[PDB]
Amino acid sequence: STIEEQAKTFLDKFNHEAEDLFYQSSLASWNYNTNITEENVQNMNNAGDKWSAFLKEQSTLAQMYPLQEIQNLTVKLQLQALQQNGSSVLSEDKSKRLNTILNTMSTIYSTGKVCNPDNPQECLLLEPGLNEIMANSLDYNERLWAWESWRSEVGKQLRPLYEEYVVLKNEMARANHYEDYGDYWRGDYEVNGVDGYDYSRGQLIEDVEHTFEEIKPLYEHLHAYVRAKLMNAYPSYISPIGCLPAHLLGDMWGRFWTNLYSLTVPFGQKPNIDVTDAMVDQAWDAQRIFKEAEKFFVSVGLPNMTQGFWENSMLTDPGNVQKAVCHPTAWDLGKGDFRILMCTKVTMDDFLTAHHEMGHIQYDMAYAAQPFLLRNGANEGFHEAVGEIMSLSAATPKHLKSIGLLSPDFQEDNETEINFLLKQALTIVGTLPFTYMLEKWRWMVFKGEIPKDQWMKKWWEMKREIVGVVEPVPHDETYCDPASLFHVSNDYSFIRYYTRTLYQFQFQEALCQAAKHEGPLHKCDISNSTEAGQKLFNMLRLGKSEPWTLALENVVGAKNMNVRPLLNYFEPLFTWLKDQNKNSFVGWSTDWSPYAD
Amino acid sequence: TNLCPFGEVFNATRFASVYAWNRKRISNCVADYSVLYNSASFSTFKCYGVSPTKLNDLCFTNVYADSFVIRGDEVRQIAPGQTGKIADYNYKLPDDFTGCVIAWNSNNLDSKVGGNYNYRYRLFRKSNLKPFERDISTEIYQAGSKPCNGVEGFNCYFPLQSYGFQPTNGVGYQPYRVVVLSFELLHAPATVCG
Repeated sequence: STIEEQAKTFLDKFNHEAEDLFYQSSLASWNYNTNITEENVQNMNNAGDKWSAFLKEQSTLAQMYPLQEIQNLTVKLQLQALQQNGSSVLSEDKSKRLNTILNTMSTIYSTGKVCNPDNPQECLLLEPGLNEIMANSLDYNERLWAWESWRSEVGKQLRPLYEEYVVLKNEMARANHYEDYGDYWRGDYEVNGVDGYDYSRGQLIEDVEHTFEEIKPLYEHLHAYVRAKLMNAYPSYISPIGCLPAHLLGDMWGRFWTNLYSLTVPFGQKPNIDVTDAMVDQAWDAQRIFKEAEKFFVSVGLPNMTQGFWENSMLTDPGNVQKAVCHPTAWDLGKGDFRILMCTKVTMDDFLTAHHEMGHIQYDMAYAAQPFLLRNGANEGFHEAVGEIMSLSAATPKHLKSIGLLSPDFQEDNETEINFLLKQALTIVGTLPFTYMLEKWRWMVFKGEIPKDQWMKKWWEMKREIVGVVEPVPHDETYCDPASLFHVSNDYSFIRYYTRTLYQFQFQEALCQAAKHEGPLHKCDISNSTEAGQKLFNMLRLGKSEPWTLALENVVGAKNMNVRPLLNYFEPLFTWLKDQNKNSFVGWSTDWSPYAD
Repeated sequence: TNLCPFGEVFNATRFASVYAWNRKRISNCVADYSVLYNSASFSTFKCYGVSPTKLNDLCFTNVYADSFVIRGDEVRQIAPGQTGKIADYNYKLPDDFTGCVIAWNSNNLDSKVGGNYNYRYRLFRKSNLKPFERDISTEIYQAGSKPCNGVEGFNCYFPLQSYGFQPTNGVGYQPYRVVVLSFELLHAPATVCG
């Protein structure tokens, strides 16, 4: 006859009914991802709308219970996830306008074409079309045209829509006892109610700006070396003191630097590590890929896979009689059902992908005992970290020689570790400032700190100072460059790509030190050792019942976030880079511009 | 002598629900448990108080066949000394049970595509049941002191919830058809033994 008993009864009724609708909402989506057809295209919306209506009514009914009378942490955690109204607090016309804007922003981005109106051959799709001309081309004007013309059409019709979006979401967020939309987006990392592990929204910026200062050193030398190496391909467009042009980073915007490896190889005469020639010649197919990837997880002590993981899963492209969207997503149907759906091909990039997507099902298999509202990971940047450390331990020449992929006597020398370390560094270090500056820009523009006239000046003002990237042509206030990104047009968060990289090296160092390795960190492995698997599994069983600070301390021993393991991991390459960068000009200048004549 | 009808209790085409579990009085028949161990289909065969070897040399006065359907991760609750949503609201085994619990997977016989919602169970009850007690009612549970005169509204809910049996659900949710053979010795003649 108390609030904490009525809440338990309400939660029991909610929990013992939603399991029968979420499973049917997932099954229709699985069938659609298998079949692109106009017949089943509306089952997605029907099942989603029924579930949202159930959730909307439950959220409306849950508002009658205050949070100041409940003492149980588990009950408070379950009830806090149900009282979040979302956009239901707005008026009807405003909600309809917000929905229209949201459904139009995606349509414009999806159906936006780029072509040259003067030459008929200068037309192509996006993937593998316009994304291919920006990947493997060594021309200047060919890239400049495709870089300028994409943001002159798609990035120019979204500016009024984004201006209305900002003012609509500010009013949406100010009605939920919040300050802005940025404060709404930082509510995931807020932990309260536990003494000694309290985290505030105002400390995330302080932590991130402190972690970036320790990192900047190494990125500065890496940028100097890359800029010195790029002088050979474009000798008349880059300054040896200034910054790097934006449209020469490897892709459309510059998030990843992976495609630049073919031009800046340190040792070009050594045979690179490769398994692509090792799985085609060995008659290795997608079935045996997973049959072999299972044993790596069994060796450390993890349970075995379920029976339905083989019969209901799709591994190969299902011909031309049906279309399947095979973007990388792991499928958890719930109610004891686990499947996969990937576009398998005989390449190295797909073997590590299979290991990564099997780590996901291994993680989801752990917390099945938690309730429906707590069957989730600790936070957003926490699920993607435990599935990435398994790929790092399988590409080393201690395991690739164990499964017969690599040569039995593939020599490990100082000329192969450098090649591996450069490839590892080009994909990890090059994106951290890119994520950081974009998130800082969003948080600064949502708070009203930047008025209308500097809506596009303070973009390049921070691009030219933090990441050291200049623009080829000037842009006035009419353009909207940031909205051209997929995650910005579809209003997705971005700091989960910054936290996971920091967490994944702490986890790896803790596990490998528990695994009793002696030597450099880039050669070790966790296989054939149960004391690392049983150390990780206790953390894997927690779910959302415990704060992320406690989950981090249960494994690493430090409730904060550190960069020291990452610096120790990349120290071997940094030592050689310091030696090789004696004659270069370490650092960049903010006064240089390619159009400043 | 005749063959005791074990095919209608274990091989029935349609079973009952746990809240309204059926009860078949099987007595004055020749029960053969020797073919049960060799059936190679029982996913769970646990006997409390009695042994599988001693089941063919002892005769019980009454062999009551209580039959119902439960989940896979839930069969362990049907045992002396367990708690849950079923061991106190639907059917409680006494702590001094002297019978056996049988179960096997029947996903291919108790599941259809799109859903089979023909089995239900109790969810809300104001008290806890005594062992060996059945109560069938759809009365609305008053979770507070509003009160509620029958309308399923604020803090007043329907007690009966259904079972979502489908071909693709997990092993822990697959229908395990359970017949709880409740052997007991009374002051009446016993002639039920192999």
